[PDB]
Amino acid sequence: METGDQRFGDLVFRQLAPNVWQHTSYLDMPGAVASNGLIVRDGGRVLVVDTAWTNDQTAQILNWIKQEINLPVALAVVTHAHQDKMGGMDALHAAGIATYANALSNQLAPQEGMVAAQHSLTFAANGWVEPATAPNFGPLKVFYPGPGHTSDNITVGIDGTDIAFGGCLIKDSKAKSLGNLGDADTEHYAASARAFGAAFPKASMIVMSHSAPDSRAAITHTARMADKL
Ligand SMILES: [Cl-]
Ligand SMILES: [Cl-]
Ligand SMILES: [Cl-]
Ligand SMILES: [Cl-]
Ligand SMILES: [Zn+2]
Ligand SMILES: [Zn+2]
Repeated sequence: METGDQRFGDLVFRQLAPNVWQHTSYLDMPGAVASNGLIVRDGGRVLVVDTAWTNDQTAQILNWIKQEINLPVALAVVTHAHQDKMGGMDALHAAGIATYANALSNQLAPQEGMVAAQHSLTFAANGWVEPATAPNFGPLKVFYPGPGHTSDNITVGIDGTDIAFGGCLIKDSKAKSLGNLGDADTEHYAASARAFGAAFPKASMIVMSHSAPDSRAAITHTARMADKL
């Protein structure tokens, strides 16, 4: 934790920009494993990227938003069908928040014992989201970079900031490994990491699932590790 970080229950929140916060929840393994997502203010509403590991943690995220921002959550986008990104879907739905995910994530979620988002995003051949499937997304720019950490992983740039969110695709610049590769596409991983970089070429702060925000060297280090697969 750095000066400025707010502890809220077992969750941590860090302001990254005037309208952007990182939310961090932890899965105790019998050490603790962090998972990061984003909260974005867009005028009189809030937008959320990824849930926490569990429903209770995700409800705590909503409680923090209520206390610190006091604006309604318009929608949440979840970036692939693993527990750290969709483990709290039920809490979003109980709150009446519209949820969005890659159509493939929604198709895979039941096979991971999880609940699909209520709306499906689809993507063009170059990876950009089809606009009709992402209505009223404000500053969220959703990009599917290709298979990598999983076949369904998506990424999100925040328009009007220098922030882009790589999810579990991107590792930090001093990472020793690519994290969990159990569902990974080792053939296409490097190209997908680089496609993420090319989609958001002016983002200087890269946010990822399991490390603190890093420079663009997170993207290049990840791609270089993936070259070795
Ligand atoms: Cl700031
Ligand atoms: Cl296209
Ligand atoms: Cl990972
Ligand atoms: Cl950009
Ligand atoms: Zn994952
Ligand atoms: Zn992950």
